[PDB]
Amino acid sequence: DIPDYLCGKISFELMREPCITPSGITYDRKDIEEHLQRVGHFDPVTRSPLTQEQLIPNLAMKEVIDAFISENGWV
Amino acid sequence: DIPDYLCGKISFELMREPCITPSGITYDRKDIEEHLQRVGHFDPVTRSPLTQEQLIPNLAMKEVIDAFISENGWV
Amino acid sequence: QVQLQQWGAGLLKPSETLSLTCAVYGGSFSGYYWSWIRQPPGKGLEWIGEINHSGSTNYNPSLKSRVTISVDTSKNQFSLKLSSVTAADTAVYYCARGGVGRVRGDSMDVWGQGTTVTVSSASTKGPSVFPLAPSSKSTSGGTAALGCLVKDYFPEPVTVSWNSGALTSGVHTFPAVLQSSGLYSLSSVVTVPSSSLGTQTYICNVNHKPSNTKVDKKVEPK
Amino acid sequence: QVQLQQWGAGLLKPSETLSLTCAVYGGSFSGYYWSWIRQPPGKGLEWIGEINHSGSTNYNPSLKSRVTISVDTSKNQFSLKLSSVTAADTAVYYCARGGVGRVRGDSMDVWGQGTTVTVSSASTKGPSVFPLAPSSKSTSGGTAALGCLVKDYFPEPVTVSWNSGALTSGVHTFPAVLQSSGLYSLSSVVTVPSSSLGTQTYICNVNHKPSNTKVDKKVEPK
Amino acid sequence: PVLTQPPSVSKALRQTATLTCTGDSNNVGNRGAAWFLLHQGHPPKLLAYRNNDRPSGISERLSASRSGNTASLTITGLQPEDEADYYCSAWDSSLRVQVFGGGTKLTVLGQPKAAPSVTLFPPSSEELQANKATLVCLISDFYPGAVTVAWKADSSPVKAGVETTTPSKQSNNKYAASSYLSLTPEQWKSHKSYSCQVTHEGSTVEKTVAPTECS
Amino acid sequence: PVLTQPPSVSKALRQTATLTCTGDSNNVGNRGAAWFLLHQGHPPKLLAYRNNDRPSGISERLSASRSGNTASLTITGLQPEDEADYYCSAWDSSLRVQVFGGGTKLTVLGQPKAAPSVTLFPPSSEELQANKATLVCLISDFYPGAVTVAWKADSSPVKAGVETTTPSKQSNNKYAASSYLSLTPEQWKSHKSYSCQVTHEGSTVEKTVAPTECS
Repeated sequence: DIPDYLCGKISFELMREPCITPSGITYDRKDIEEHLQRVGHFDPVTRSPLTQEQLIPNLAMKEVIDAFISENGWV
Repeated sequence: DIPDYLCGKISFELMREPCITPSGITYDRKDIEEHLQRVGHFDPVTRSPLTQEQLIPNLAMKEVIDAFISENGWV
Repeated sequence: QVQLQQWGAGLLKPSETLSLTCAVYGGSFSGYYWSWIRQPPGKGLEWIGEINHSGSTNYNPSLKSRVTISVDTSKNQFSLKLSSVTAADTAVYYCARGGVGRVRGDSMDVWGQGTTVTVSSASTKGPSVFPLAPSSKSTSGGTAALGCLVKDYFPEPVTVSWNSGALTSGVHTFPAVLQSSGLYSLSSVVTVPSSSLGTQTYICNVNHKPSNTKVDKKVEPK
Repeated sequence: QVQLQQWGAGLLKPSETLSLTCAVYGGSFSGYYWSWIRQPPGKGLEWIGEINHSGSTNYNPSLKSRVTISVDTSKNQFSLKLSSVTAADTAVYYCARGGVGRVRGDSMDVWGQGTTVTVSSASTKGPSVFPLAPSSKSTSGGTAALGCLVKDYFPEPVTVSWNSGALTSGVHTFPAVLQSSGLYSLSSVVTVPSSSLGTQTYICNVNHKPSNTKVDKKVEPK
Repeated sequence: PVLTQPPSVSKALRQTATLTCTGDSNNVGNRGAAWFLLHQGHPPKLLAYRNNDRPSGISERLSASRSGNTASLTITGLQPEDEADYYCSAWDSSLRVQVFGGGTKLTVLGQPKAAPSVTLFPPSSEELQANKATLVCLISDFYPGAVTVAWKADSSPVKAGVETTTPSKQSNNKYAASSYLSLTPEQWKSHKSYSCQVTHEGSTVEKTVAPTECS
Repeated sequence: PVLTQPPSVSKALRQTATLTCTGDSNNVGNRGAAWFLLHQGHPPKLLAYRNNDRPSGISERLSASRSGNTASLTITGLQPEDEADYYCSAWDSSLRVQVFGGGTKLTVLGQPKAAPSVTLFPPSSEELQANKATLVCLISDFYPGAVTVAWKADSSPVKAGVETTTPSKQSNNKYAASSYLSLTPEQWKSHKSYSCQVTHEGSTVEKTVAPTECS
């Protein structure tokens, strides 16, 4: 299967464009970004306050995902 | 060799305990943590102001590193 | 604003496949769910909702059995591909955007028009036509309330008039209702002076144009 | 506070291997560089610095050739393992903590005592001993400044006195200096009444105890 | 979902309609609902979302609240053009789907309301010769366009063989709808009476037939 | 490194010593230096780091600055126990190593300073019979414990065959050190004169010998 460390904790599937919270938990931007708005300003897992000014790109995980998209059959 | 995405940008070698900046760039805590003190409160690559209250653990990369430490000959 | 545009028709025979799209204006797939829903006539909405890549892992266990309600998408853009179809799959199908996650958000931001999808092998069928008369002038409300029962016919349209077109000014048509058999039921009432109950017997003329079936009946009290 | 403790001695013969540790008090390797440095006598500090895992990728290109100055670490804790050693590797070696990165920080937070490391196959060698006399009472400063030259000897310690121990109260010893040959140079001066220059010829007694070499010379003006 | 919505609300021209919506602690209120509008022959649309926000083209006559523990929707200056089935959304983490409460039909009273005139037509002589029988209740001249219809035989409620239609518009601006009860010739003839009970607003209109009588 | 440090500083008992340190824009100042203390027979130690911070046990007599474009170190209430070689650190990203400026020797004057008494001893009769010659300059009774010594032959500076020692302490509390020039019997005998020039503070003490003369 696709590894746990390549997946988010909102849609529980492969991330392509990750951003990481103040708590160190990573989500795929395009969904989690609207979730902080369309679900509300809190962290999915710990439920503490969380906004769009605090959530930042995870460049290290972006390179890790590319390491599989570039060769692996998961596509 | 060891991959680029498993390595920092201060000692330019394998990370074991990563933390990620406001700019989305990841460093290994135990060195970068004292570097913000023993070199000064700025980002190694972009040189913008950066402190110990802003630098946070990168849990997703921690799982990625474990994915290699647990099996790979790099040890 | 954002808009959607759906295809019309939707008429198939049993075991065929339906293939259509819904157009997206003001955006594209990425960053949102995009999904369908359906409403069978006389009932409410039923799930064809939350999209995960081209299909879904978050569905209604009660719907995804028969031809697995296979609407889904084409390269994650709006589409429908329903194969080996039957009469029980009849409904009006809609396209829309909303939220994301394993979650609808709560909004469904934009909607389409609805596709009128229906399936039948049957030829056009004329009604069984029967007269309806009042029991007395007191119980009919002083004036004479005369009618006719038009039942077990398909499709829905049917013409009901009186006295070969001579009596139209007081004639009213009730809406047709679709039953679980696939056939329709309809009635009419016409109001006339109560002095005609014992003077002139009335003829109701029922003509099912989709089949050319014309059956007339005489209405008087008994 | 944090402290370090180093081993003494450090005397080897050519082609041997030196193995020792420096103890760490108040912490351990992780979170800091930990490194050595050395100072050859009469010179400054030379690099055995910044540690990358057990060895280093950030060194002085001018030092890491001959037996690759192989001090390094054991499981990243303080150690020294210098193999196939020669006389040119002689220096005092120190242990210390500092910063990290590809960078010393700038601090070197804690230090050790220094290991006196030295290498030689030679037996103990006595000096060449020669008298030194003044040219006149005017040029000697009124009193008689008498001396002796003690040169080309090893190791450093040597006893220089006068008149078989009878003349000691006015006798001064200068420090020995080590040259590139591995041998030492030393001198002495004694001050006596100027009336003795033409009365009593003086004997300087030089005894190199490490070799038992005793050579005396007579000092008078010529 | 968790809880259903009230079937309909009925208020008058230029008044404010109130539409309620309920659920559990992780949906509708704390995880706020969106409201929708669908009428027969018209596309469905989004009315409000994320507290009381509105899509472009939706007027200030629409408002909403999340107060206490429920969601609600407010329609001021109420017009015939507002009539539709109105739906209130949810998602729950235990019910991870595009679900919704149930839908509240909105009725606008642009004229005085009244109970129907009802005529009950017994099975005719052509049906009995065909070995068939249908008891037909025709409900006309009512406003607004919604009634509830029940059948009885001798003295007992009848649930088997019951089907109904929607209302149509009359040339005099009132509604009319029908209801049918399916009988055999033996079921019609073995009874002393049948009736149609049509409930409207605060009253019921009942009409009767006698299988044993003639005129 | 980039720039070297001044070899020494000399100031008196209870005064304030000033120790300077220079470099480029990415080291010593903008990337601040740490200072160190090492004397012969004693372990080396850290004095100051990160602007003007100090290790536990290091007194308020120590301070530092990063002012303008240099690093500096301040030693107030100056004592003989402070004497050592003092080093100023760097790292640079173009010179990625544990480097340092060069080291400034610290001198404490606990008594009056003076130029040495110097006696120059010509090669003796035992050396010439051995086919050897050494011209020996013995420098004594000076303070503080550091002199610079140069050799001359007839009128020219001599650089070949030159070696020196450190000073030792005399029983009367002054310093003494030696300097040697290596000659062949032919090099001694072919010259008219030789001398030893000993520079101390603001003056030089010079002594002479004549290979052509006798007493």
